Amino acid sequence: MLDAFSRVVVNSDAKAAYVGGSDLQALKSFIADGNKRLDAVNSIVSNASCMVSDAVSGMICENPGLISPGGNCYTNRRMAACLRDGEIILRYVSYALLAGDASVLEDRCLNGLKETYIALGVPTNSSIRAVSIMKAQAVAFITNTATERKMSFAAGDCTSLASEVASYFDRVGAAIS
Amino acid sequence: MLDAFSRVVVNSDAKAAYVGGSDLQALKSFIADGNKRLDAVNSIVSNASCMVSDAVSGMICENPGLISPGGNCYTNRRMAACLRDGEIILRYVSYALLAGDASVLEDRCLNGLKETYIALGVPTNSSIRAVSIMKAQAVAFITNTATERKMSFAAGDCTSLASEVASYFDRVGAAIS
Amino acid sequence: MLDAFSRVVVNSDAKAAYVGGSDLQALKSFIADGNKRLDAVNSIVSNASCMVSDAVSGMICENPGLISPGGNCYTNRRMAACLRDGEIILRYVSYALLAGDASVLEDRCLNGLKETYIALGVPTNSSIRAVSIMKAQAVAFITNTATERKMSFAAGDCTSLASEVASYFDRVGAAIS
Amino acid sequence: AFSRVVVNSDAKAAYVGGSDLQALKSFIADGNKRLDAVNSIVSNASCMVSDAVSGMICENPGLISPGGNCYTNRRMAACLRDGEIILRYVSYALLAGDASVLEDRCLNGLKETYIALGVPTNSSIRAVSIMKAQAVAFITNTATERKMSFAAGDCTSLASEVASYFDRVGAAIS
Amino acid sequence: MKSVITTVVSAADAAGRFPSNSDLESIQGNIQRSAARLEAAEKLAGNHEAVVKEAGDACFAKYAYLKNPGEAGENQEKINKCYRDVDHYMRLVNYCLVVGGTGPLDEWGIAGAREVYRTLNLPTSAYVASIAYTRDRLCVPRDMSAQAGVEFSAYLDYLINALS
Amino acid sequence: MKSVITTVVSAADAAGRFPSNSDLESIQGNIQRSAARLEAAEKLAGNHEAVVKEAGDACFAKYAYLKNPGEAGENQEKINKCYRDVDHYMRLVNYCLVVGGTGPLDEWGIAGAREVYRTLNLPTSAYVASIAYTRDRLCVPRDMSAQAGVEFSAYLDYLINALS
Amino acid sequence: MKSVITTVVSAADAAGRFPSNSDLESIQGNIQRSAARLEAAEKLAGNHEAVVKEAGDACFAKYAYLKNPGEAGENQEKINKCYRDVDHYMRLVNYCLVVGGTGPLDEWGIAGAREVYRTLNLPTSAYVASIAYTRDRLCVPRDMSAQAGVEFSAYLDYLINALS
Amino acid sequence: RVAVAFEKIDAASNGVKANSNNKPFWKSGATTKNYVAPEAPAQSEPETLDDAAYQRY
Amino acid sequence: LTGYDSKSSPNFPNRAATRERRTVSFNARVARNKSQAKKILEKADEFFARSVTMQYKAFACPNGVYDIQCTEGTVKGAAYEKRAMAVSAAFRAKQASPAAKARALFENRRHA
Ligand SMILES: C=CC1=C(C)[C@@H](Cc2[nH]c(/C=C3N=C(/C=C4\NC(=O)[C@H](C)[C@H]4CC)C(C)=C\3CCC(=O)O)c(CCC(=O)O)c2C)NC1=O
Ligand SMILES: C=CC1=C(C)[C@@H](Cc2[nH]c(/C=C3N=C(/C=C4\NC(=O)[C@H](C)[C@H]4CC)C(C)=C\3CCC(=O)O)c(CCC(=O)O)c2C)NC1=O
Ligand SMILES: C=CC1=C(C)[C@@H](Cc2[nH]c(/C=C3N=C(/C=C4\NC(=O)[C@H](C)[C@H]4CC)C(C)=C\3CCC(=O)O)c(CCC(=O)O)c2C)NC1=O
Ligand SMILES: C=CC1=C(C)[C@@H](Cc2[nH]c(/C=C3N=C(/C=C4\NC(=O)[C@H](C)[C@H]4CC)C(C)=C\3CCC(=O)O)c(CCC(=O)O)c2C)NC1=O
Ligand SMILES: C=CC1=C(C)[C@@H](Cc2[nH]c(/C=C3N=C(/C=C4\NC(=O)[C@H](C)[C@H]4CC)C(C)=C\3CCC(=O)O)c(CCC(=O)O)c2C)NC1=O
Ligand SMILES: C=CC1=C(C)[C@@H](Cc2[nH]c(/C=C3N=C(/C=C4\NC(=O)[C@H](C)[C@H]4CC)C(C)=C\3CCC(=O)O)c(CCC(=O)O)c2C)NC1=O
Ligand SMILES: C=CC1=C(C)[C@@H](Cc2[nH]c(/C=C3N=C(/C=C4\NC(=O)[C@H](C)[C@H]4CC)C(C)=C\3CCC(=O)O)c(CCC(=O)O)c2C)NC1=O
Ligand SMILES: C=CC1=C(C)[C@@H](Cc2[nH]c(/C=C3N=C(/C=C4\NC(=O)[C@H](C)[C@H]4CC)C(C)=C\3CCC(=O)O)c(CCC(=O)O)c2C)NC1=O
Ligand SMILES: C=CC1=C(C)[C@@H](Cc2[nH]c(/C=C3N=C(/C=C4\NC(=O)[C@H](C)[C@H]4CC)C(C)=C\3CCC(=O)O)c(CCC(=O)O)c2C)NC1=O
Ligand SMILES: C=CC1=C(C)[C@@H](Cc2[nH]c(/C=C3N=C(/C=C4\NC(=O)[C@H](C)[C@H]4CC)C(C)=C\3CCC(=O)O)c(CCC(=O)O)c2C)NC1=O
Ligand SMILES: C=CC1=C(C)[C@@H](Cc2[nH]c(/C=C3N=C(/C=C4\NC(=O)[C@H](C)[C@H]4CC)C(C)=C\3CCC(=O)O)c(CCC(=O)O)c2C)NC1=O
Ligand SMILES: C=CC1=C(C)[C@@H](Cc2[nH]c(/C=C3N=C(/C=C4\NC(=O)[C@H](C)[C@H]4CC)C(C)=C\3CCC(=O)O)c(CCC(=O)O)c2C)NC1=O
Ligand SMILES: C=CC1=C(C)[C@@H](Cc2[nH]c(/C=C3N=C(/C=C4\NC(=O)[C@H](C)[C@H]4CC)C(C)=C\3CCC(=O)O)c(CCC(=O)O)c2C)NC1=O
Ligand SMILES: C=CC1=C(C)[C@@H](Cc2[nH]c(/C=C3N=C(/C=C4\NC(=O)[C@H](C)[C@H]4CC)C(C)=C\3CCC(=O)O)c(CCC(=O)O)c2C)NC1=O
Repeated sequence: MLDAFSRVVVNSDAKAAYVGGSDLQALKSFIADGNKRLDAVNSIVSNASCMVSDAVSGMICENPGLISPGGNCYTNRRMAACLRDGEIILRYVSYALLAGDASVLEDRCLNGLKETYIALGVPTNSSIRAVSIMKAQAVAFITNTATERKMSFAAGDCTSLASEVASYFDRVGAAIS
Repeated sequence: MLDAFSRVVVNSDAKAAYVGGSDLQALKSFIADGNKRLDAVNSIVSNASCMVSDAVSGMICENPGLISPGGNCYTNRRMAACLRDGEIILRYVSYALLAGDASVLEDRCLNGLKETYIALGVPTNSSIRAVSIMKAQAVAFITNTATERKMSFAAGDCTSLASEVASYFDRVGAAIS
Repeated sequence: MLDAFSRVVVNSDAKAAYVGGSDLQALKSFIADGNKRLDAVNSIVSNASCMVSDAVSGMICENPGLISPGGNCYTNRRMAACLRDGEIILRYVSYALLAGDASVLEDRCLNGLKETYIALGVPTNSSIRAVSIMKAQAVAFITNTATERKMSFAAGDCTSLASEVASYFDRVGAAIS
Repeated sequence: AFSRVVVNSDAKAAYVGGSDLQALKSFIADGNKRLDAVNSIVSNASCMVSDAVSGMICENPGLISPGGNCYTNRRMAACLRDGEIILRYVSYALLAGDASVLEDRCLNGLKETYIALGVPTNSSIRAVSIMKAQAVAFITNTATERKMSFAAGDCTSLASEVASYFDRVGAAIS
Repeated sequence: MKSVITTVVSAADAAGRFPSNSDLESIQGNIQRSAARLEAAEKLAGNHEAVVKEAGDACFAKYAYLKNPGEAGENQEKINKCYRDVDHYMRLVNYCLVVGGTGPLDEWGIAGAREVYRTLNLPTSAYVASIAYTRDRLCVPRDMSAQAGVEFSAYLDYLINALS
Repeated sequence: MKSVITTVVSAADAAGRFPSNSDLESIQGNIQRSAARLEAAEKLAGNHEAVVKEAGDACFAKYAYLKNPGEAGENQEKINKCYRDVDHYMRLVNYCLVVGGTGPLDEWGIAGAREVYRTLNLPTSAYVASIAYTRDRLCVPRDMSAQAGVEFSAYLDYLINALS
Repeated sequence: MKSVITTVVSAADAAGRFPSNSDLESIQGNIQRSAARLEAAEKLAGNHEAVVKEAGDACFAKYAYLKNPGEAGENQEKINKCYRDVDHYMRLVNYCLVVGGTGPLDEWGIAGAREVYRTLNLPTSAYVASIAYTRDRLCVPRDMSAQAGVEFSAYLDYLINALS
Repeated sequence: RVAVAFEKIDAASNGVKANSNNKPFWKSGATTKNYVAPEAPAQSEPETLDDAAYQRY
Repeated sequence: LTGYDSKSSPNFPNRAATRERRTVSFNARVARNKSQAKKILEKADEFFARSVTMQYKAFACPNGVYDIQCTEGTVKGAAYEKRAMAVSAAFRAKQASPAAKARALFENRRHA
């Protein structure tokens, strides 16, 4: 759809004005910490399958009435589709982080999700618990803060990205709540 | 709306013909077994306070994820709304058994109930089970076959009525599905 | 209906956890900047009637076809409604700045506002123009940059509220799109 | 023979007000320095126990492997709980100026409990020694990534005092 | 919810008007109490499993009939559901201190409690025996601050008045 | 549900036709086979707890390495899940005998079981070693007929050649 | 195959336009890793002959029951095959880190991998013990710079997130 | 103000707190039926079978 | 039992008279509380129509590279006319005959 570099253009087309020093230096601050950004998306894709394997197991261990019949993770086909539902919503967050703007997940992933989860009988609050762990799993990896696994980077701060994906995982959560 | 007497009236009005003396024999046994049907509506409505109570508490002990937080029976406002959601359903079944027809619940209770639960996000797999529990408690009360309570009746067998209320508690579970 | 204090207990109810000291320090920082918020809400509601007079009359002067015969502000009837279609928005925005959470206008102002305008034929370039104008004014009043209206506050920083109210107006523009 | 706060199960708070602090601040020599050395630790108590037990993993990665002790994420959190409690009594021991409550309530029997549960003692000696080497730099304000705002002077007396408390922890589990 | 922010924004919304000067004096009084109320929420958040253990069995020490066949504490697993039933009410008192108002009690814990506890045959007098014990087993300087124990006790009387 | 009744009506529905008498021959084969198939399921409903315990003891006898840490049997709560994981199979084997087809098995238990077992590091080599012990020590004249010992044992190795 | 060049040359043809100036910007980014990634390829190509042993011996320490009779490593010649097996996966990381993408792996290594392991009963969780041992072995001061440590360690984490 | 306080203090690591052994009794208990794992017998590790040659027999 | 009685909710559909009322008041009373689930299951199946058309393009783009099957253009701007012809006819097929409406429905519920 459109990244952040083309988000500043489409806000400016209504202004019908050229792009100059009024709106360029935030994009200059994008590039000047651009090496930090794709240094952070490396340590999500590198350990993404262990995240959701812990996120859905952490979802069921809190509410064990999801595997009982009547819960929506009873069947193996109810539990196989739980991973791929819980993998696409992580995959769409990784597009918003790389492109910088959250325009990709709000329409190709979230437009029509609230209406389908209450059509299929999917429990809403169980998914919102699962995506909140993936919010916590991300910010423990952008900043090397997770206990059992860390990796070596260049010495610096990355709290702008760790507050960005926390703004990316609740717009998923507010689309379902 | 339409009882068992006015059921054969509207069927005879498709022919626009007089209701003869050859088709009221199905009605005269329904009169002659009418004292059994008054004897059986009194069996249900005299212990309806525990039929609805035992059904919802039995729905919870099989699917415990309805009281884990975010659940559909989580707060006291959700639970007390369920215990009247579950006894208005019994209020129309006890109407339908007395009239000897299904015209009072398929037009005043279930016409429009399927779209209501998917609006509020209610799960149907739980709401089926609370109905089918109340079905098995009614046929244990129509016949004198309950475990904890027995009542005083005359000698005979009412398996025609016990098969009738089973035919009323499953048109519930198929309409909401 | 949901301020900044109650979003924390809404978030902590899905965990079924007591609000620990880890989350109260972000909520103590809301109280510590509490006088800057009341020094910022007053900077908008005290000259609010001039803001919506400036935004509507500023929108029509960069697009003179909006009052031309066949435009959306042709008669006095369409002009009196345009002046209150805009000031209903700015009234509900300041509720979300006074509370700290957008859960007032996304539940009482913006839901169904998209479907309302497309039936009337209200143009979408002009609805987000007047709220891109009122976004430029609201960041010009909370920070003292208004050229002919210098209200006096203490010395300090208000760039944090310069991002909070500026996120609401392009969240309305994402809703009337 | 532990300390003057002997009170067990009554309230548990015991703050000190302002004028009674003036009866205390005119009663400790370098009591202004001792309060800043406590506040340079207890403002940074979360980062101290996080960097210590990760640096223990960063020198000994065999505790994340299955069979290791800091597998099964409760037990990593129990090591994070035990890293806090070793820090909070030594941050009390800098405040009180003694290790009497530390040797009676925290360090007493700590050798026999850790060999009862199968806790590796040599790794935990490395964990306190990282927490020893941090708090020296926090008190003398030679902490690299974050510098506090203190008044001018020296605090090398208290930095030698807090290393004596951390060596008592390393002696008690050796 | 019912708090100080939701109350002045509702009466603003129920009268079609901007936030006035009286709508900001009220939230000024939220600043003068948050530093005397959030430390009551701090103490309850770290000491709940010890205050719910002793307040839960203060009702079983008072009403000992509940451990009979046919009663509400028949087996062991229905005793454990009662400790879960009481550890919800201390959790919502903690949420009313954080929000400031009594919204989380009378919308998640009070609303519908009469219909539930009449249906399932649960005596509310044993609920208010477990909540009046906590309100009385409390020293003002020992357990809390001087005014944090006024906030915490002002919500423990909202439960007892609502269940009676 | 993939039963013989469904397979002959689905081809009847796809051709736009009526129920022809060619399908009626297959319904006649049910009532001959149904008596020698239901008592395989009736004896399974009265023996399920004693057979599911005796199955999992050969799962840990053939592969005793799962008690190591990092495996799927290091603590008691998931060894309890191992008996629940294998009871759910031997309930769906009971469910498919009553239907007569393989309907409940390949839809509920099987479809989607591959991509979650390698996901959670569960081998299927220990899953098939649980039922192959069950399928072997069962004497065909001693427990049930010579026909149910053929038909029911034809359902247990259906799992093994779908999992391997 | 997947690379920086062949991916972006596809959308020029698959949308039917010319080579743009944005795809010309993409090969420029391949120059910034051309002298930054290829040092790891010549590193391991002269280094595998000793790390095929210590990472081949790495999994059997975790799984000593493969050498047990009966299973997939029951004889010595199977283990002669097993060391040749693991010398095809990082034989492709010499092919992957020389091209710039996962091309030699997503079309030759994972395509059909889970289907030849279920039928031939090879436990996929031992390859997680085979080459991720080299991830826990890698020294950025001694062996090679931290640019291989961010790119050679990345391509391995592609594979464990594929064989699981 | 000095303001010491003695209270029970723990930490967490991404899904679980530290004091989950001694939970309160209402928080856990009676969730599922319990199995028992049997005794897994530990045998020795073997050799090989070279010959790529007896394996078809 | 809950209260002194259990009456039905006024939020339940089909609760008013609709006997001798005006046309404006007839249509307001038959669609009383049914408008929500009609629009819930309208964005439901449109998301299903958007979801399986994505899951089959993954075969069309195997492991992140486009094949010769996509090829929407051959000359300069050869997709702009293909853009119009695919979306203008999609409106042309939405103004079809009322016999072909359910003929599309019941045959899609045959072959699938
Ligand atoms: C474009 C973006 C996109 C998505 C967001 C998902 C959305 C989505 N989910 C499911 C479908 C589903 N999704 C789940 C998942 C879950 N249910 C739960 O109770 C848990 C909260 C969660 C697992 C953690 C389940 C159980 C089904 C049902 C599958 C079925 O019908 O058998 C379906 C199709 C219906 C089906 O599978 O039969 C779709 C399209 N798929 C997409 O293509
Ligand atoms: C986990 C928790 C749990 C429970 C609380 C019970 C609840 C319960 N009881 C019955 C079943 C019944 N429930 C009643 C109801 C009553 N009996 C009386 O004598 C009274 C008048 C009235 C309640 C006081 C009757 C008459 C039956 C049928 C007889 C019986 O099977 O016990 C059923 C139906 C079983 C089914 O689904 O088919 C359930 C779920 N079972 C559970 O698994
Ligand atoms: C206004 C209150 C009012 C009632 C409560 C009923 C009471 C009632 N029941 C029966 C009479 C009867 N009721 C039953 C019914 C049953 N017997 C059983 O053992 C079954 C459990 C149950 C089946 C549902 C039977 C079998 C008779 C005997 C007469 C008959 O079969 O018609 C009779 C007629 C004979 C008599 O007077 O004794 C009456 C008046 N009718 C009323 O007008
Ligand atoms: C041709 C018609 C025409 C106008 C009428 C003005 C209207 C106008 N003013 C501003 C921009 C602004 N408008 C105001 C509003 C006000 N300033 C005050 O001191 C008063 C209180 C209040 C008017 C009553 C403020 C405070 C700003 C930003 C800073 C400033 O210019 O003072 C903008 C935003 C520019 C943009 O699109 O980004 C517009 C359209 N401009 C025009 O082009
Ligand atoms: C009931 C009505 C009501 C109000 C209107 C406010 C009025 C108000 N504002 C501030 C106080 C303040 N207000 C601001 C705000 C600003 N200063 C700037 O330079 C920025 C342009 C602007 C940002 C919006 C700042 C920075 C302080 C001082 C806070 C501080 O310095 O930490 C204070 C505390 C200090 C003082 O004035 O004594 C008060 C009472 N509070 C109320 O209770
Ligand atoms: C979260 C809120 C919270 C509370 C309200 C208290 C409640 C409380 N107090 C005590 C503990 C105690 N409570 C008192 C009580 C008193 N002392 C006096 O001098 C008076 C007579 C009386 C105050 C009115 C005493 C003396 C103890 C110590 C042990 C005991 O005697 O019970 C205990 C046992 C654990 C402990 O010793 O700390 C608990 C749970 N604690 C909390 O964590
Ligand atoms: C650090 C150790 C420590 C102490 C030395 C005492 C504090 C103390 N204060 C006073 C002395 C006093 N105490 C008060 C009492 C009060 N003043 C007020 O404004 C309040 C109304 C009221 C309660 C606080 C007054 C009025 C004086 C005399 C003036 C003064 O010296 O402050 C005295 C007697 C004379 C003196 O020696 O100064 C003592 C012993 N408490 C301690 O914890
Ligand atoms: C992966 C491998 C890995 C490690 C081996 C350790 C690295 C490490 N850093 C410090 C050392 C330190 N650690 C801190 C702690 C902090 N600094 C701050 O600014 C924060 C407030 C706080 C948490 C980050 C301080 C202040 C020092 C002393 C300064 C220094 O020597 O760098 C020490 C103790 C000194 C020593 O004896 O060597 C170690 C072992 N951390 C790792 O991640
Ligand atoms: C205030 C009282 C207090 C102490 C005196 C110490 C001592 C202590 N340690 C543990 C318990 C523990 N302590 C550790 C800690 C570690 N193991 C390691 O591998 C690391 C080296 C190290 C962390 C850095 C672990 C992992 C357990 C749990 C052991 C188990 O559950 O088997 C327990 C809980 C057991 C119980 O209550 O019976 C106690 C009291 N900790 C305290 O809270
Ligand atoms: C979020 C707010 C919230 C609450 C306040 C509680 C309220 C509540 N409690 C119970 C349920 C219960 N509550 C109790 C509690 C008691 N019985 C006694 O012996 C004493 C009087 C008392 C505790 C000392 C018991 C025993 C049950 C189970 C009763 C049953 O279902 O048979 C139920 C029915 C569902 C369930 O079983 O969990 C509900 C809604 N639950 C909530 O979710
Ligand atoms: C509808 C049918 C149905 C099934 C077939 C199972 C399938 C299944 N098993 C497990 C989950 C599991 N299954 C096992 C079972 C085993 N691991 C072993 O060591 C042995 C090979 C085997 C027992 C003999 C274990 C140990 C887990 C826990 C793994 C985990 O949760 O991480 C899970 C994850 C959710 C949960 O733990 O409940 C699911 C969906 N569950 C079902 O609902
Ligand atoms: C019932 C069972 C049960 C679990 C499985 C865990 C599940 C779990 N893990 C985390 C929390 C986390 N989970 C992970 C995930 C992982 N850690 C890694 O380093 C790996 C890459 C990956 C496992 C393969 C991370 C990185 C965190 C954050 C750090 C941490 O809390 O340890 C959280 C977040 C806490 C919250 O809800 O806010 C939860 C619920 N807890 C449980 O109670
Ligand atoms: C070096 C590689 C290599 C092998 C791995 C073996 C594979 C193999 N096994 C048999 C041989 C056979 N294989 C089977 C079939 C089976 N018996 C069962 O119970 C099982 C389910 C199934 C094997 C898994 C039978 C019945 C025979 C013939 C009897 C026998 O010779 O033992 C044969 C037939 C001999 C021939 O080719 O003429 C072969 C080729 N041979 C090789 O050259
Ligand atoms: C004439 C027939 C008739 C009914 C059947 C009910 C149907 C019904 N139920 C609810 C509303 C509800 N109904 C339930 C009931 C249940 N949810 C569950 O989890 C269980 C499966 C089940 C009972 C055991 C719940 C929990 C609500 C939610 C109330 C709320 O949203 O606060 C509402 C909306 C609220 C209202 O309008 O009052 C309506 C119309 N009302 C009627 O007038």
